[PDB]
Amino acid sequence: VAAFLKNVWAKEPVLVASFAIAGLAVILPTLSPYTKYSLMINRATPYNYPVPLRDDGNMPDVPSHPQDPQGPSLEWLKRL
Amino acid sequence: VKQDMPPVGGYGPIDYKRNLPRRGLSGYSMFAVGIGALLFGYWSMMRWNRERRRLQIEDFEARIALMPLL
Ligand SMILES: CCCCCCCCCCCCCCCCCC(=O)OC[C@H](COP(=O)([O-])OCC[N+](C)(C)C)OC(=O)CCCCCCCCCCCCCCCCC
Repeated sequence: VAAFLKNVWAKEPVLVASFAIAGLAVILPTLSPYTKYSLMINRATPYNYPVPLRDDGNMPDVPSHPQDPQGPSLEWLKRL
Repeated sequence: VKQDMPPVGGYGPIDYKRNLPRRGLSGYSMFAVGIGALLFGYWSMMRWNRERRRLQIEDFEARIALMPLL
């Protein structure tokens, strides 16, 4: 496959470069470690209003104040 | 007598062949320079885009805090 690659690199290097960039752009995001970081970065953007919920008295996760430790934090993007 | 004559020693050598210099770096050098510039730009854009996302999140949470009075 080396002779064929040398031949196409000698004839038209633009096609070889374009196909190399296309293959890199295809196979690298499937091997990327920061794609899930992009997922939570997009998911953590506060576009609309975070409306509260009614209380039946049984909820261990949601807080009553924004500064309470209960609830999700955003420390991972602050450090990164 | 006096007449138009070349001198006693004659005229000097005159260059008449092609002389191209042949100059610049090797192609590996410009390829490495371009790749390094690409990597540096990618890193700087990465850092500044992350900072911009943080600032946008801060502005959005300020907007969310300001909403109920409006
Ligand atoms: C905007 C900022 C300033 C820009 C520079 C301004 C000053 C310099 C201006 C120079 C003169 C420009 C006008 C005259 C020329 C007009 C014609 C022209 O441009 O023809 C285009 C010429 C035409 O080529 P050609 O004329 O040789 O065509 C012959 C074609 N074959 C060989 C098939 C017979 O080149 C191209 O079309 C190539 C496009 C640009 C390539 C850029 C490559 C960037 C790096 C890619 C990756 C490389 C690494 C390897 C892969 C790695 C993968 C991970």
